[PDB]
Amino acid sequence: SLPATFDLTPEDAQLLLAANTHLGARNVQVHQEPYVFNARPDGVHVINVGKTWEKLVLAARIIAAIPNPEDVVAISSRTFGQRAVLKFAAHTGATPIAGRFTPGSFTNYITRSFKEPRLVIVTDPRSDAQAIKEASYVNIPVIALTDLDSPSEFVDVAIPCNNRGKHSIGLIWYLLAREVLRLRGALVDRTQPWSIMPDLYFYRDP
Amino acid sequence: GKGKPRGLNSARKLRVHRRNNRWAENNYKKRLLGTAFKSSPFGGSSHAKGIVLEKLGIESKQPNSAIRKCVRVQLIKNGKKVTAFVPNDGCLNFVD
Amino acid sequence: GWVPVTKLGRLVKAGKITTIEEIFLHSLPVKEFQIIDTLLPGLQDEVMNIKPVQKQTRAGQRTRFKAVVVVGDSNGHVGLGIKTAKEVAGAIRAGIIIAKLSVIPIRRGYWGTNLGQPHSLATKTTGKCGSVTVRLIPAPRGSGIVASPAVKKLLQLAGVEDVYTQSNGKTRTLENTLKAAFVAIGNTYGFLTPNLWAEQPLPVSPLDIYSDEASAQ
Amino acid sequence: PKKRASNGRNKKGRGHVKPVRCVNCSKSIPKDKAIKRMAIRNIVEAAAVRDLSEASVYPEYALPKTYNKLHYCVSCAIHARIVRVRSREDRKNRAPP
Amino acid sequence: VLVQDLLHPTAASEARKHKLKTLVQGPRSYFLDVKCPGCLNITTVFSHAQTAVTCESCSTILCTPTGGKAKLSEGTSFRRK
Amino acid sequence: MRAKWRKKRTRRLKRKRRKVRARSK
Amino acid sequence: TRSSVLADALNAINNAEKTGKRQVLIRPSSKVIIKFLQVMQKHGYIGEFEYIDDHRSGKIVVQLNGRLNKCGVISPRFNVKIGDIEKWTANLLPARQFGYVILTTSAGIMDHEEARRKHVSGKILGFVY
Amino acid sequence: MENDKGQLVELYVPRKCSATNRIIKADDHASVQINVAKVDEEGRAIPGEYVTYALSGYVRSRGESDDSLNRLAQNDGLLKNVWSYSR
Amino acid sequence: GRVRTKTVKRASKALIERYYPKLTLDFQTNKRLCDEIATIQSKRLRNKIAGYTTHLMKRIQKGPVRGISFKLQEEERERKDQYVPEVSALDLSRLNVDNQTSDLVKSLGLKLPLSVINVSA
RNA sequence: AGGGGAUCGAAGAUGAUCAGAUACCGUCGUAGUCUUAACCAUAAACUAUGCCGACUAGGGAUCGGGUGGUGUUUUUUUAAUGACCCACUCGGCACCUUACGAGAAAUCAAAGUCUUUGGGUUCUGGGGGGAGUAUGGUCGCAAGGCUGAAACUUAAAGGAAUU
Ligand SMILES: [Mg+2]
Ligand SMILES: [Mg+2]
Ligand SMILES: [Mg+2]
Ligand SMILES: [Mg+2]
Ligand SMILES: [Mg+2]
Ligand SMILES: [Mg+2]
Repeated sequence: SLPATFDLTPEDAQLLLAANTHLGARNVQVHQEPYVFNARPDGVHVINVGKTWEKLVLAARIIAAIPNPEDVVAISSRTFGQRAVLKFAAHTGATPIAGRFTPGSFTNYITRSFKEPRLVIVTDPRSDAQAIKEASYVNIPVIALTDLDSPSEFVDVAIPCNNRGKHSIGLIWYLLAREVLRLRGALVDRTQPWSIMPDLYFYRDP
Repeated sequence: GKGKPRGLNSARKLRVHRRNNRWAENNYKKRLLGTAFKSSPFGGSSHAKGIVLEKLGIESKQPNSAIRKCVRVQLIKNGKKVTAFVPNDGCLNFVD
Repeated sequence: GWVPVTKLGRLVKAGKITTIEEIFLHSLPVKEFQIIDTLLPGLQDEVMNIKPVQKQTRAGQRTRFKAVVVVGDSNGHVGLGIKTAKEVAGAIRAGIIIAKLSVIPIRRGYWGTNLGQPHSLATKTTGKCGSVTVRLIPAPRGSGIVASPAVKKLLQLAGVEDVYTQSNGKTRTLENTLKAAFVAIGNTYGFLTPNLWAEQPLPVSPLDIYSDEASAQ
Repeated sequence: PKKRASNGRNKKGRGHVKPVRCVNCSKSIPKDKAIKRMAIRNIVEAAAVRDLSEASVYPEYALPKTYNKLHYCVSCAIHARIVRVRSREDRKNRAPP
Repeated sequence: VLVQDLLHPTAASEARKHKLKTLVQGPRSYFLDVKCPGCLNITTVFSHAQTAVTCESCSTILCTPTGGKAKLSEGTSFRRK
Repeated sequence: MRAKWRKKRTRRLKRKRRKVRARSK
Repeated sequence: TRSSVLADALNAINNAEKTGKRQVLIRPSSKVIIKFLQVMQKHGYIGEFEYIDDHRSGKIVVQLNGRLNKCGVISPRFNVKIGDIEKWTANLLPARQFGYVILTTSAGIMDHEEARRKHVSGKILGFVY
Repeated sequence: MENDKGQLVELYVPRKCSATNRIIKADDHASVQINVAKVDEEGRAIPGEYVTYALSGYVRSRGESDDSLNRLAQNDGLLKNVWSYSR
Repeated sequence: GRVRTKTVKRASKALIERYYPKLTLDFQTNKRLCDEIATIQSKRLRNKIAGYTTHLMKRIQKGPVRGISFKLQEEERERKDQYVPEVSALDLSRLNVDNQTSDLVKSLGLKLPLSVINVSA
């Protein structure tokens, strides 16, 4: 369906390999097994970045299908994805939930942090398990940045990527932001990359 | 297989099992042993007549304090002596 | 007056939904009882149980009151609300709200041939709550609702007019009996019959078609 | 009702293990049910080590250790604050400290 | 997984599985043609021979019984089938 | 009274009954 | 021991339907299992089913379309007369309109409605809906 | 269903799980509907036309929602080779 | 026993939230500000509210205080997180791979300057 | 019924405590505790969970057997057998997570595949007491075991959880 421009370019694979997004966990769960490619000695399993890129483009095709960009919710409790989710919030509509989730944000329609969105994207099904459980009450589809050990409970679209490296978390959010800009008029030509490199999606120190 | 046999040729086992287990029922035990005909003041009848032997003042069970005004009756067809209630306000002066 | 706060409320208030069947079709969660009032104006309700529940405290028992309320028109909708409150009237009023928020559809069918309008249940169905299991069996025309008075009232408010009912467990536990019966009529659309095997083109929810008038700035 | 899945002990596959006697009261205890603590003390103290160090031949010789395995019944262990009765969820934890 | 091809599993999956638990059960054992050091006679040997198989030349041991596959006598040469 | 002391009292009572039945025979 | 291979097969299919799987393996694949599955296949309750021929007794992989609610056996195979067929369909089937009691009859293994058209009766095998 | 003279008499017709064909009930609050935007030439989302899949609450509760969505998208060409029929 | 209650604390936070430019680091003029930017029904409560406000400002000057987001420290946060570390940390520094991950690039067919390296067992 | 009888120790003795203490505590101490040849046949003999068979979810560890590493130990030129490591597999004692599913709940991978009720088969229960009593039979040297009522009496007894 998608043309040849919708493929893993060498420069896209350059960023994924340089950000260690292909380094999976050492304990693969049975649901994340289709993303295992010749598990490496020293224990680390290697993620199929081609299968990752296909999932990331499909995730974008769901994100760039909600008519109103504001009621797309992107969630990252962990500090590594905190700046990535906020920059994703700035570039797109994407009302962010960075830090604590405040239980009762998808239910409990009277809270200040109440949101009633069409789609939630969480950086971690383990660290954002409250939001996923919350989404299961009000029919919210979920896209989760999943490693090979993170659970796939109520996760419709899992993106197989490393969850430990701050480079990996910032890049996947940056790549997801680029594609949803690409499938719209903000980034009219797909072959041309942005004017700003990915390192503003990375958690900085101190 | 939930206990009981399910064989198509196990009717005897199921019939004897029900026959033996029906003896745990009070009405079946009472009827088949014939306790009403044998160990009962009446002889299995609804009513029985008898001669009054004495008037009794039965102190009611707690938590009720009263006197129930019963009588001692010796049945005619048995000779068994039983206690009977006089069921209305007064009416013990009628019995004699 | 009512000011909506949810997307479903703000979109029902604008008149973009005129029937409750769309919400049932797209499984949309209902959070405001005003949505049920707007879409089902003729929703008669009868309180069915008032019992006092006591919580022991150092200075005597603190007594509240639990109200069981069933809402529903006689055309395929029922709701069941359980609510405890200090006051009897407050428990009834808040129980009416929860019963309206629990409004579900029932499937009505024919015991035999499909002559006329549906009069019974499409299939047998069972619901369980606690030890109480309520089984509902399709009945021919003129049989009436063969049920206990509590189960009968829920089914009269369902629109079904011909049913056979079988029950088990401690049926005197009224809240569990009605909840078990409410689950059985909820499961009636859960069953898949051959006349529902034909595939459908999966319609898009109204929350995206009419998404311009949701969550206004 | 049942309090513990491991009924009160560590015995699944045996039927009988062996009785051991409590140190404090000499109650017969199944060996797996007994609360067992290893007793490792210095031969002297924490404060008299220096006192023996300058009052002994063979300077800094060994400072030996005293070794003992203590077997307690349930009541003696509880009374001596060895196991310290826990909550219903916290008693499922099997970690030593 | 709720969707998989029970008629065409991967050959690696069936290799890991037990010999009785494959789609069609079959032996994982084989037969061997052994070259005894003394001469050039061929004695067919089962992989799990479970007995001290002998030729007519080296009449001591051509394989050693074990709990599983037989242990060929440390000086021989063998080929499968 | 636990069942076993009720059991012990009944067992001792039973062999008082079959001891007095021994004299009567 | 394995008393009813048909009960083993239908239990495997029920557990596969409940878990949402679209396939299930069946061992050891008797003729009754093949005949029972063909009635299911005829009425759309299952999809394809293939028979692995090992030389022992065969294996079956059935393709499940998700349209089947329950398929049990009635053990023992009670003798069913023409008048008793309606009593069995009332007890086991959810509705009068759909579902089928499967019978083994000298005319062949068939559902209860086909048994009425041929006016035959025999022993009951199971049910499907 | 329908009565004798046609005229379908049924409150509504329920959706089905695109993975397991189960009926999505009105109380199935874990069930979701996934809309994927169809893409024209030179990569635009075409706002309005979607490829839609429905996943029931049970499949997502059991964790196979990702794998089921991988299969349905691959069957419709939305994914190329991520999903494998054999394991 | 001098722990300020929620009435003092919530009013002090709400005051700094919308009046940070007007305020200072002196309670003597902070108390005067309170009467003419807020309605306090007593002088003792005003001194408590203004006193904790000055204590809040003394903490704000040396590092931020969580829960208070006035104007000035907000736009400082956008000018700081807008920083991107030059052009590095993903640009090539000369891309090292193992044999297994090099096979990904082979299986995808892509041609990149890969360098297979030996890892410890 | 013989042997043996150190220790502890129903009985018993004695010193304390206590209002009393024929209990706990202390000190002795017969039978017993050990064994041989016979009896007994009972335990909270328990997982309070019959046996056989099939299926339904994830994980790590462990015991025994096996299979494969161009693995380590014997790093001594391409380095036996055991020991260990890694990946599988069969069988076993168990465990952890979750609750598909079940349950009244506690909880449970069986206590699941149960009103959508049927894989095969054995045994047992029918409110609480009276009562495992009386009587009869049978076994036993005895203690007792197995079997096993009725009259009568009663509105609860009981299970799990909440405050
Ligand atoms: Mg207790
Ligand atoms: Mg024992
Ligand atoms: Mg016993
Ligand atoms: Mg027992
Ligand atoms: Mg074992
Ligand atoms: Mg009784």
